Amino acid sequence: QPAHLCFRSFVEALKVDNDLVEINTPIDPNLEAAAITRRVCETNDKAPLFNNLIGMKNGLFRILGAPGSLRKSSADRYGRLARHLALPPTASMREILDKMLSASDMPPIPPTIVPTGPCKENSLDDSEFDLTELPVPLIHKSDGGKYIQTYGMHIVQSPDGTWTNWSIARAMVHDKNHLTGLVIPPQHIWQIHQMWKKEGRSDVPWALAFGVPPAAIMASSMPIPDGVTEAGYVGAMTGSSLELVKCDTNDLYVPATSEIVLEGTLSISETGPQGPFGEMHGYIFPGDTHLGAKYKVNRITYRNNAIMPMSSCGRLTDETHTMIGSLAAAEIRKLCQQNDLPITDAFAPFESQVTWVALRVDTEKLRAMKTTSEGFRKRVGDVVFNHKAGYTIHRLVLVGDDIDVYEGKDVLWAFSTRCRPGMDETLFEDVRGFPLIPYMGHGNGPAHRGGKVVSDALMPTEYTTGRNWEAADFNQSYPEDLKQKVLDNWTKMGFSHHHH
Amino acid sequence: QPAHLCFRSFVEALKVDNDLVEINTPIDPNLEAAAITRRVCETNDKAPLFNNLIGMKNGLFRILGAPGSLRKSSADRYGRLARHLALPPTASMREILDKMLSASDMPPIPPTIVPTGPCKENSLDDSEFDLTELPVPLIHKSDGGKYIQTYGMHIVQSPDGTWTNWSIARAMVHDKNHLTGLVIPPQHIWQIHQMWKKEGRSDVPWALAFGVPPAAIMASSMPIPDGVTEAGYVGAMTGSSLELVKCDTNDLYVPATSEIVLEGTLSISETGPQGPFGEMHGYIFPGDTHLGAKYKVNRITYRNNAIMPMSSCGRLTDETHTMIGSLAAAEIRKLCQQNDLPITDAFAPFESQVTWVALRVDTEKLRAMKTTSEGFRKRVGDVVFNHKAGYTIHRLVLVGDDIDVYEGKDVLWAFSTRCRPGMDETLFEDVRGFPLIPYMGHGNGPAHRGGKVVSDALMPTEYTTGRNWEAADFNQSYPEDLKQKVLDNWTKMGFSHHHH
Ligand SMILES: Cc1cc2c3c(c1C)C(C)(C)C[C@@H](O)N3c1c(nc(O)[nH]c1=O)N2C[C@H](O)[C@H](O)[C@H](O)COP(=O)(O)O
Ligand SMILES: Cc1cc2c3c(c1C)C(C)(C)C[C@@H](O)N3c1c(nc(O)[nH]c1=O)N2C[C@H](O)[C@H](O)[C@H](O)COP(=O)(O)O
Ligand SMILES: [K+]
Ligand SMILES: [K+]
Ligand SMILES: [K+]
Ligand SMILES: [K+]
Ligand SMILES: [Mn+2]
Ligand SMILES: [Mn+2]
Repeated sequence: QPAHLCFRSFVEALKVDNDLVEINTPIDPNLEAAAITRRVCETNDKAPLFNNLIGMKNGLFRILGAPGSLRKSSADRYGRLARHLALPPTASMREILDKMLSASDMPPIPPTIVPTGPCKENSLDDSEFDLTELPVPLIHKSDGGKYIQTYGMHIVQSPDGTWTNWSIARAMVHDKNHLTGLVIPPQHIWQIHQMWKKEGRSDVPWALAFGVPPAAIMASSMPIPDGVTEAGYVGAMTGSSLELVKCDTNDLYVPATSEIVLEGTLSISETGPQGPFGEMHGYIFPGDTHLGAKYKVNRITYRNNAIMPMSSCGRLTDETHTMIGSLAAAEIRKLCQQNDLPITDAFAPFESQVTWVALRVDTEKLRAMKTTSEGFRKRVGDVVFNHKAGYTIHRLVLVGDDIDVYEGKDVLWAFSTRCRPGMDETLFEDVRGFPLIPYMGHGNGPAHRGGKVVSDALMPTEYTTGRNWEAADFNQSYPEDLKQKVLDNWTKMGFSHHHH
Repeated sequence: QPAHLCFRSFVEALKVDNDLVEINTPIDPNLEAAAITRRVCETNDKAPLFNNLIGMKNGLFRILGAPGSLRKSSADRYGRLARHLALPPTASMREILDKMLSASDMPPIPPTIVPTGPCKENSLDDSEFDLTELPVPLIHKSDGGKYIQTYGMHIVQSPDGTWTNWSIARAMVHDKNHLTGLVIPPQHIWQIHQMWKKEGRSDVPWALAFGVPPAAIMASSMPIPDGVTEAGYVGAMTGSSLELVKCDTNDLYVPATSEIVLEGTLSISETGPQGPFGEMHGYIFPGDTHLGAKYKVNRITYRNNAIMPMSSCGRLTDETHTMIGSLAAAEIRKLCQQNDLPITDAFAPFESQVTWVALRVDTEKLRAMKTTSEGFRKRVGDVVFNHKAGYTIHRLVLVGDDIDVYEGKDVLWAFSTRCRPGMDETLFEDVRGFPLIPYMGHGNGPAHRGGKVVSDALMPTEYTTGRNWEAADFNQSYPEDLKQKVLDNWTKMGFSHHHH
């Protein structure tokens, strides 16, 4: 099966890329596996595959860390991510995000049901597993539980059957047959749960599939629109219908090649302790446990020699930056264009801990609007900060055409030099805030409201007659033929490879 | 003579360091020398010494570019700067700034007058030079003149004789015997000029010395206090009295080993066109000429085989970042401590284009103050933004003890995650602004007022009971003995030098 359609094949691809380290000696899931993965993420090293996990029994489980993290070279920086999508490993971020957006103007390709698959090779009923006896990792020393769920996909369906959502949300082991996790507004798992709670009749049928098709986990991490079934979006993206097998204990469908599947219910009544967890902004608040959603597990099915993917998330750079930030930015780009805003590109700079999105403006179009900074900031912020795609983002930075928003040095330069603090910004206090950011949930103000800003790094003539400066840089301050002369004589004169 | 006391010796030191490239074939001062230097600065390469400058006659002049720019390795990143000060080339930024601050609590060591020096080896009177016939560089393609003065020191004295100031301010050739340049408030060259204009009787006696003692050019770039003679501060810093020779045509004193000296007057009445110039924030606005101060040159004296230092300034990283930003930050650190604020460290992040200063707070001291963010922000901003040392800085970022302010990734992380936009900030509109920043002089508001902010990236418990989080990073999320195990087994398992 192709790498983008089968996780097992994706792991092969990483090896074949010289982007895997297989570790075949015993590794402890209590902190050691996650510490190694954390180091990998902080240094852009090869992904670790832990083939000999202390506590692995009857096939459950090996771990792959850092599945969506960065490579060290500039030339294939995003290669892991490209390998989720059948793109060349040298793909740019623009190309990856365009691929993720491509299905937005296509007919869905609904999934195909097949009678069996590798995820049915082994099973454990409700008398044969205990989630506390599996080698679930402790990912950070202060975590409030062992977070089994950092890179699987939750599957839930609206009561009427018309929408089946796939998404990533964290969850940890509560006891032998339950998890607790985040289920928070405005996320689709929360929106579907609320539909079942209003109906009031039963718990939510649920599945959690680990080691799903890579193209599916990327859509799971993206805020595609309300009511859109991720399976059909992924089908259209990839050009092929995804093969799914029915769960044994409910009527949900899971990818046929899933490594591990949990089947059960998400309660409409019960909660349990959840967190704290070392999180995407780089923090953990030891002891900050709160009540979360509660999941009951009735069945486990799994591939022979099952592999659990794991995100050891925190400070730069891991899946919570490369996928949450970039995929939100992608959706925000499209949302702005559909609202007739002249945005060409969007990216969440890593340097902002993916709390900012930089929006590149087509300033010829802006000039034809005959508008001002106050009016345009307000219009952009109203569109983005009132939408779910803007949930995680607290600062929007508007930049003109000369800025590559995929280069954080250039975004920082523009922000620092073109946006006058206060005057060139509009604060938004009456929008939904992202409580996970420390300055929100652990800060001085309301955890769930406000704290957002549009920072205009467009210069005044970009609204009127056009850019009126040149950069004081090698590229812009010197004629072409001089520049080329310098470059051609560089090593000759005495001064100091693209792939590397 | 030691490198820190004699520019010629400093050039030797750079060679001996393998930090120089001598270029002995002809190089054009029209753009080529500056383009090569710009490339060096953008890549942290070796400093260029142009020994064969097209237009060099009778010893005037060779050029050294990038005298205070960065080296490529992390281990001696600041080595050029260390070589200005007799510090080891591996000195940290903290050590460099401490050296620059050391004289603030010492008695001055006044300069020593000597009868002659190398700067008297050659002379040109007022019938024998023409500034338009010297190989003055055109530094950026759109500059409004040839900027002879990018790394020399202006020398002016108060009418009463009690204060002699040394400072860097840009100047360009106006005609055969005049320069024009910036002389703007609150700079000391401007403050002294205003004293002569109020007296109204003559033009200001003036000298401009190029290739001065390196320790002197660093104090020239630092906002030491009003009324303090830089020569005596440098004397105390270095532990030795600087040797100075009288000018021939006025009673000012110049460093004995200066490479090139201009003697003349700074007018109290006349102006002339000045600028535009590619500047420290990375911009030039083609055609934005304004009236500047006008200098008359009556005499040139110079060393045999004179060398002119040059800053090809603009986008990162050059002298305008390493010296202006860092030395302002140093003075701001001291200013805050003298106002009883619990600041331990300050640095202007390069990523902010040296428009921000991050202030590290001693949070045990802050807790004993029993204060709040609003009150503390206001107090810090009032101290800094009302003082000349804060002139160039538009954003102050307060951070706690866990942040290394000399590491821009950590400042960015703290700012992005700990400061709630709006709520955790105080805007300052009734302070002097720095018009050079594009969003000020070319922006939407008053060029000379406002646009400043204090951003509090202290978390709430840092004011009360103490830090209540741990970072989700390798360092803080894992015990010591696990961390060391990981490191010790790193290359063994399969994963990937300090000097490099
Ligand atoms: C890639 C990725 C995404 C997420 C998460 C993680 C990873 C690796 C964890 C490591 C597990 C950490 C956790 O904070 N986490 C997470 C989460 N969204 C939440 O509601 N809850 C979460 O606990 N998202 C983000 C969501 O996946 C996206 O916001 C997506 O858009 C949701 O799908 P939908 O609601 O739009 O269908
Ligand atoms: C290191 C350095 C410093 C400065 C400059 C440059 C360099 C390389 C130029 C390349 C020439 C560019 C120019 O923008 N420039 C410059 C300038 N200050 C100005 O009033 N005018 C200027 O044109 N400073 C900063 C000042 O040197 C400091 O603010 C210093 O504090 C002043 O001394 P004082 O007034 O405190 O005695
Ligand atoms: K999704
Ligand atoms: K602006
Ligand atoms: K000075
Ligand atoms: K704060
Ligand atoms: Mn969805
Ligand atoms: Mn001074």
